[PDB]
Amino acid sequence: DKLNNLVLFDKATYDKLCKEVPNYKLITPAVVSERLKIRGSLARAALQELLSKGLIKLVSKHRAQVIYTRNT
Amino acid sequence: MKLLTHNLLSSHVRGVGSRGFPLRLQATEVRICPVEFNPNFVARMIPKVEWSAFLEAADNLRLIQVPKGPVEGYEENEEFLRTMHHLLLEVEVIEGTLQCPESGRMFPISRGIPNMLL
Amino acid sequence: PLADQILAGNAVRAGVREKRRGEEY
Amino acid sequence: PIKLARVTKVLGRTGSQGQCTQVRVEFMDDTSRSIIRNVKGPVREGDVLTLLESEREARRL
Amino acid sequence: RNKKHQKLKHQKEAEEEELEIPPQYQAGGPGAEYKAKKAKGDVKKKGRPDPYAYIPLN
Amino acid sequence: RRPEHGGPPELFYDETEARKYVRNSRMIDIQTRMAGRALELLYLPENKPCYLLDIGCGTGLSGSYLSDEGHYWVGLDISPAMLDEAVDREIEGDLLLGDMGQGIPFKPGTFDGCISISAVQWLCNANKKSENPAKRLYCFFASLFSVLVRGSRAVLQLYPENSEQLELITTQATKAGFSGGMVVDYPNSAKAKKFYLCLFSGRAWVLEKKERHRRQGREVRPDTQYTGRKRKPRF
RNA sequence: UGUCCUACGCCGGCAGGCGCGGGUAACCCGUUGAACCCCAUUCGUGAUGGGGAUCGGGGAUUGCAAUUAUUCCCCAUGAACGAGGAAUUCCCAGUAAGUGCGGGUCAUAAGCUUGCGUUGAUUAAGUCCCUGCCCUUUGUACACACCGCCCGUCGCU
Ligand SMILES: Nc1ncnc2c1ncn2[C@@H]1O[C@H](CSCC[C@H](N)C(=O)O)[C@@H](O)[C@H]1O
Repeated sequence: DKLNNLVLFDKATYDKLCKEVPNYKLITPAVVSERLKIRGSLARAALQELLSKGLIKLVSKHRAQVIYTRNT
Repeated sequence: MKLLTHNLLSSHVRGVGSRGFPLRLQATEVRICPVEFNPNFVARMIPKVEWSAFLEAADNLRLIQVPKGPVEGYEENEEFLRTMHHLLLEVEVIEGTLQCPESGRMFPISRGIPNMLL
Repeated sequence: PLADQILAGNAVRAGVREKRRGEEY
Repeated sequence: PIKLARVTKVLGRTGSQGQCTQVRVEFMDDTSRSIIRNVKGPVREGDVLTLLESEREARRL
Repeated sequence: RNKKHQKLKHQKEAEEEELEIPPQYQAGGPGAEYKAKKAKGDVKKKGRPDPYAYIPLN
Repeated sequence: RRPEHGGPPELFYDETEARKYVRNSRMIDIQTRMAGRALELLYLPENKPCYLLDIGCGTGLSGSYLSDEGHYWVGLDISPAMLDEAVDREIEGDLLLGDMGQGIPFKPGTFDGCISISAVQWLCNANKKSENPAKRLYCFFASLFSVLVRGSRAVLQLYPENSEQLELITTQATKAGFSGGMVVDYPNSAKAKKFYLCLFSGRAWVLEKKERHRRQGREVRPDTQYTGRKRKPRF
C-alpha cells in the first residue's frame, strides 16, 4: 500500500546501512531505497557520503543514473 | 460459504443430471458474517427449500439445533426467523470441503470460494 | 484431368500480385 | 522432442487474410524426410525452423 | 465513405437476422424513429420513452 | 483492439489485468450504470425480495449494486484473480468458481432473476480444439433454462463484435426454449449502444390501360390531372 | 513574411514605456543564437515539486467602448485525472510519432487552416475474412410468384 520511507537516518537504520550496504555487488540509489525503505534522495546522499569516505567505488556518473559497487 | 448457496447446488456434470443434489458437506472452521435481516426474504425462501436437505446438511456440518419443519408465517416469529437468518445467511464455511454424492468429484472451499470446474 | 484438379484443389495459388507503393547531383 | 529442419521451397501465402505461409521443409539430421508446414512471419529460402511436434503435416486449401 | 461503411454494416446485420429466421422456424417452431435527420445522434421525444430498440426472439 | 482476441478468459484475465480493472474509474462508472440498467430491465416487482444470479461477476461491483438494492445473489466466474479481488472488495454475496459453458450446477426452480454482465460474448469463439461454441452455447443456455424458475427473467448484456455472434447466440437461446428479445439501448448511438438480450421462461385503372398502350408502342395522350375524371353524372 | 518587421541605448521584477537607426528586402531583423535533444542540481512512488481547471487581489496593453472576465503579466487556490467494456481514426521510410517555427484569416487574441525543419522508429513487401468500387458468367439455390390453411366455440337483436 502506501509506502512509509524514512526521511532521515534512524539509529538502527544507519548502523544496518553502514554494515550491510558495502557488500551488495551493486550499489544504486534505487536498490538501497527499496531494500532499506528510505527516501531516494537521502539514499543518494548516503551513497555520496560513502563515496566521500573512500570506501565504495563509483563506476559511472550521470544525471539520470549513478552506479557504485564494492572496492574489493 | 452461505448455506442457501450450497443447498441450491447440484452437479453440472452430464451423467448424473439432474439428480446430483444435495451436496455432502464438511467444515474445518466456521465464521459468522453480519448480514442485514429482511424477514420477507426468509418467509419467501422457506417454502422454496426442502427441509430434509437442511437436516442432512446440518448433520454433515455437526449442527443439530434447527427447526424440524417448514416454519411458515407472516414474519411474526422473530426468534425462529432470527435463527434461520443466523444459520443460512450469516454462518459461513470459509474453509471447507464438498463431496459429490452421485459422481464423487471433489470441491475444496478455499477462502471462501469453491471451485466447480472440469 | 482428375489428378490435376485434386492437386490444385488441395494446394495454394502463389506468385502473381503487384503492389505499387511508396542520386548524383 | 525438439527437432530442427530447413526450408527448401515456400509454396505460397495461405490463410484467410494471407497471414500464414505454406512451405516445404526437409530435416537436417535425416536429409531425406520432407514435410509441408504453415509458418507465421516472413520466410525465405534457407530458413531453419524448430518444430516441437514434427509428426503431423499442416494443410490449407 | 465511413457513412456507407456503417450503414450497410447495419444492413448486413439486418439481412443476416432475416435469413436466420426461416431455418429457425424450420428446425424449431431499430431506432429509425429515433434517428436525427440533421446529425448523427439520438434525439429524445416526449410522447415515447428514451431511445431504444426491440427485436423480439422467435 | 479488443479483449476477446487475447485468448481464453483464464489467461487474458490474470493478476495484472485484474489490478488494472479494479483501479479504473471508467470501468466502475460504466459497469455500474450497466448493472443499474440490467436490474431495471427485468420486471421483478417492487418491494418484493428476490434471489438473483450475477454471472461474469468479476469484481462484484454488479453484485455490490444488487446488494445495495437489498437483493442477495450468487457470483459465478472462471478467472481466480477476479474472485480474489472480489473477496478483497468485501462483497456481501457468495461467490463460486466454475465455467458457465460447461453448465451451471444448481437445482431447477431456484432463482427469481439472472443478470450477466460482459461474459456471453466469450462463448462465441473456440480457443481449444475440444471447444465448440455452438454446443457450448446450447449447453449453457439449457443450463439457464434448467436452473431458473419457470417465468423468471434473465438479462444478458453484451457488446457483439458482429452479427454472426448475435446470430449464433440467439439461435442457441431460442433452441433452449427461451422466449424474449433484444433491448438495444441507444441503438443508433455509438458510445452508448449496448446490447441486452432479455429472456424469460414463458383512376388507377385508366393509368394501367395507358401504360399498357405505352408498352405496346402506340401514341398515348399525355398523362395529366384530368386522366380519370368523371365528366358528369349520367342519367 | 515584412511599412509594420525590428537591431540598439535607457527605466522597470514582468507584461510594458521612452528615444534613436535599418529594411519596398537574398542588402535589415538574420551567421533567423528555436524547441525537443545533450550535460550537472533538486526531487523519490506520494492525486506528490505530476496535472493545471476554476477562482481572489493588483499591474499593463489594443481599441470610441473590455461589464457577461478582449489579450498579457505577478502572487495566491492545486479540482478531476492512477493509461480509459470496446466503438473507432490515420499510416509502409527520413515515414508514423515526439518537437518547436512560419503564411492566410486580424486595431487585440488564440483558433482554425495551410506549410517548414529537427529527432527519428515498431510491423509489413501479403490477402480478399470485413467495407468500398470495378468486372465476368448467370437467374437453376433462397426470396418472389403458384396452390392450400386462412384460426375454431357459444351468446341476443
Ligand atoms: N465462460 C466463462 N465462464 C465464466 N466466467 C466467464 C466466462 N467467460 C468470461 N467470464 C468472466 O467474465 C468476466 C469479464 S469482466 C466482468 C466484470 C464485471 N462485469 C464487473 O465489472 O463487476 C471475467 O471475470 C471472466 O472471468
